[PDB]
Amino acid sequence: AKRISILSRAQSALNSLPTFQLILNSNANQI
Amino acid sequence: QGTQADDLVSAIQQNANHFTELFCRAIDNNMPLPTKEIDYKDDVLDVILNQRRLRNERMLSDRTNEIRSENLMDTPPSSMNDALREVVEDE
Repeated sequence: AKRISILSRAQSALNSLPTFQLILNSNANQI
Repeated sequence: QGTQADDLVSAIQQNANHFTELFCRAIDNNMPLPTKEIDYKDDVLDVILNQRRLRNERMLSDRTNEIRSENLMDTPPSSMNDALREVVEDE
């Protein structure tokens, strides 16, 4: 996302990017 | 000629330690290419710095090639070249 965000605001015409959150879902067996 | 230029002499006289590095950076910005080709009679420091410079260009080329091969947005060629240059430079 660091290299996605840099290429975006300089093309579709400071900013700090936090650590992204992993949200992960599944359809496996339900305990 | 009438244009306005700051007193660089007095600023150097009062802050020579900072202006040493300022002048070194300004010199490094516009360095002429060596007309003479490097050979086996040059100093060890010269070949070490030449290898460091070549390694720098190879790192920049490899990172530019890798990011261009990823092709994130699949999409203004000058804007994308500039943004790719900045992302390779700070990565």
